[PDB]
Amino acid sequence: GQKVHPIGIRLGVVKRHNANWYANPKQYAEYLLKDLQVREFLTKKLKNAMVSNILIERPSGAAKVTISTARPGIVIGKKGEDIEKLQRELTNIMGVPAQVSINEIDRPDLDARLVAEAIASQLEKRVMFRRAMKRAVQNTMRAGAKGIKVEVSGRLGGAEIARTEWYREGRVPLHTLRADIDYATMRAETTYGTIGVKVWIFRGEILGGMKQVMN
Amino acid sequence: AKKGMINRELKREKTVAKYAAKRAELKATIANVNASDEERFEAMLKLQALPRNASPVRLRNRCGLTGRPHGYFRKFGLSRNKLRDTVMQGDVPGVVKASW
Amino acid sequence: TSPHVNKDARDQYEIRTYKRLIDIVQPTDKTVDALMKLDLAAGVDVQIAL
Amino acid sequence: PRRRVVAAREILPDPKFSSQTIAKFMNHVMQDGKKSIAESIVYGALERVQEKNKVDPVEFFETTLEKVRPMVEVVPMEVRPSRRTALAMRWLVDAAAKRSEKTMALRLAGELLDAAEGKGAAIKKREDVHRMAEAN
RNA sequence: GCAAGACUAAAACUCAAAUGAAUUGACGGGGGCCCGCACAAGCGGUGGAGCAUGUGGUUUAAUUCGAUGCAACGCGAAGAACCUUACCUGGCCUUGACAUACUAGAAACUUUUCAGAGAUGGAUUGGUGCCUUCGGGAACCUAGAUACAGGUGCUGCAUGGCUGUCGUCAGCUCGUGUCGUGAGAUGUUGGGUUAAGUCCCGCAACGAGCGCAACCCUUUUCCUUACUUGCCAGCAUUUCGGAUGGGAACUUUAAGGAUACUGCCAGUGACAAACUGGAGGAAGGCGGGGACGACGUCAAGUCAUCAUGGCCCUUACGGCCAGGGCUACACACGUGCUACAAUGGUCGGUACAAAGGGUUGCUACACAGCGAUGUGAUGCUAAUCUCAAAAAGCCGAUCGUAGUCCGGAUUGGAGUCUGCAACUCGACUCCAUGAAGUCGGAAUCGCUAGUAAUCGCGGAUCAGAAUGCCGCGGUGAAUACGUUCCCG
Repeated sequence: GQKVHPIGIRLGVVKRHNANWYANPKQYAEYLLKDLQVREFLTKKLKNAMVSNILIERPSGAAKVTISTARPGIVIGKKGEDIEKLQRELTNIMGVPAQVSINEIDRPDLDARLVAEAIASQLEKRVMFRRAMKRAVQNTMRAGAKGIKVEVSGRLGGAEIARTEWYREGRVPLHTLRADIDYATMRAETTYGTIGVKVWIFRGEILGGMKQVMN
Repeated sequence: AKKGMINRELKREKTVAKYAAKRAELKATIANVNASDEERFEAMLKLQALPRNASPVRLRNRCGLTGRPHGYFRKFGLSRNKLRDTVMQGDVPGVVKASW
Repeated sequence: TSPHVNKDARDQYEIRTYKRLIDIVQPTDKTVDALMKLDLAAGVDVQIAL
Repeated sequence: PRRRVVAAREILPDPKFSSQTIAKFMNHVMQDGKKSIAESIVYGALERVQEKNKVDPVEFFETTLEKVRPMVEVVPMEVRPSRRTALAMRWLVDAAAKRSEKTMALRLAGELLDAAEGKGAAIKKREDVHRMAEAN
């Protein structure tokens, strides 16, 4: 049947929210809409910079956007021009002064979003999907995850009838609420339509609960 | 929704915002007990002579992302589809699955 | 949850608002300036009344 | 069920007479959770029978219950004791419902007294069960 | 050969197969074992009446579109008078209401009117702004040009994403070693047991993953911290109201902890897994409820949330407006509400909740009105003020089995409020009227305990508009011998 969102089911159990601010009921809607616009704009702009996570905070009448990226040099720019331009556009969009911060990912193969992006890029570049899936799974397992599952759905190879193919090595305990499972979904736009890609990565069980996680 | 419908909503919002002040002035003048019956009567006639789009009752809440006119949820400003997607992604602060 | 027609297929969400009250009595001079020197953490809103 | 044996639900004794039989009769009389009305109905009849013959309300009720108690259902087989009492109370409330009087309590007392002499629709239905048991 | 027929016995023509044995599935109106409100035992319903609501049909200018056995029919729609709106009639526009790219000119904006149903069109005022290496630039508007925009148009049988269903069913797999020429088998079977491939034994098998369970939320007992806006045991003052000094005991509020584990005893089963009984304990064998839905099936549903391949329209299948329609009505079906009364109706007096909402809002109190409501005024950004009256309940009076002092449909006449506007087509109040209905055939539905039944209260959507939906508490039952048949 249908499965619950792995991050949604753990948002209060072992996972942290992607937005951390308080607002009164009158201002909640405006804050949320501006946050969504910021996320969409950043996703469009940083397509080729290997960006997985964006965290938005509103400490006191200002904004702080933390970008988790595997290409810190590209994101920062040659001399810091890109970050100050980004601050200008974000302040313009958000109506308050904004501070951009960079968090560098040191193990890109353990990030669910980057793997899905790479697989989708290969599918758009029309490599065979089974080779792409096996290569990505082997690369992640060598990188050191305890389990990874990759699924592709659609008109695979250009066939007139769509189908779904998946591949898994290791352990993926989806029903364990305390398991650390990264999840990602992506689209490949080919001449024959859309192909959907889903990636699950398991990185061990978190102990101590949300008290340990320090919400 | 369609671009025409979204632009219609935008135009109605602009008209309401433009005519907000005079409508309140006329309504207060109508409610004024000290004012003459004639003052209230021409106030009512002017209110009826105001443009139709100036009335707030013709505004319909639409999703801020797609423009859907059903299932609005005033608190978030999004319809149910986008609310489900964004909440399950984790971009709404404080919202979790509810059990009791 | 379904895009077209399943009335019994719904997700139930909740949001909670927590409140705390703190009283300071016999305030020293350093107390106040310390309170504005104190940092503001995201996700917590503070109101001070004198 | 299919696999398990579910225990019978023990009912508390009546707080006024300490009589599980009276409590069960009250539960049979009661409709949609209105316990106070049923308590009033039963207690009024118990006081009425006491005045119209000076007998103990509990003993007079047990004797009438044993009089209106059947012995067999329907294939003949021996009805277990709990079902005997459960069936007797149903007959005694159903037949009492159909008399003509001002209150349910007075009707209940009247037909309790009537059944104490063996005159009543409940005893007639008991004789009907006797006849159709002789049939089998 | 009496006959029926027997025996001997071809070819033309046509196809690329026809066959045997065994393997894995699937199915059987084949057989065993097992489970489930499946039946049985009970308590209430539907099918009968009036009304609400959705669908089919019919009608219409239009009655917009989708959902169709269980798994469509109070479904998308968490709320159609205009708007929404996608449909009809009529009136209008054409690089367009919206984007990018090019060329020129203007601040943008603002006042007053006129014609018109409006969209629109024509006159009419003020202002003419911000940076500047200041030769122009920043928004913003107007004029021209073409690449184009735009499409709730078609294809869910080209797709992504999302969802229903079997079904909270208990299964689904992989690596070494053995048997088989082989596909394959074994393990995963057999004996007990369990809510469960849950656990224990034997056994050419020896080992692992996803499923079950646990980790998450809530409720039941106790401890620590915290003492206001919440609390009041002891003291004091009281207008007898925690009202006031005051107290930190209790209730509560809400964070962190402790506890339950067959732990102890007895009997059984194998002597194991377990199972039955007893003490203590708030709670005893899974204490109660929620979320979480394996490998897969249905070319299941959605191109009308959105995105997307392909096809189609371009003075129209695009865009703007006023009025109408989605609310029709000889009929049929589904889901509900209210009743047919005395375990009740009406009148007077008097008790006991939980959860949730409130600044474009909720309103104490006073006055006016029979009333819905109106006016003045007070507190509240809320454990502080308010919605707010809980209702069934208890005591007293009356009605006496009648189509009634039951029932409350329909219609006539007056009104209030929201809104630019209640004719089509709103909700509520008052006076008058007082329909069917006497417990409902064949058949069929829900429920195993704080459950069914019954009583009230709140919210989302929302100017106004719930008998629907999602929640909250009050009172509080009956029956389970068992698997012989019905369904899965």
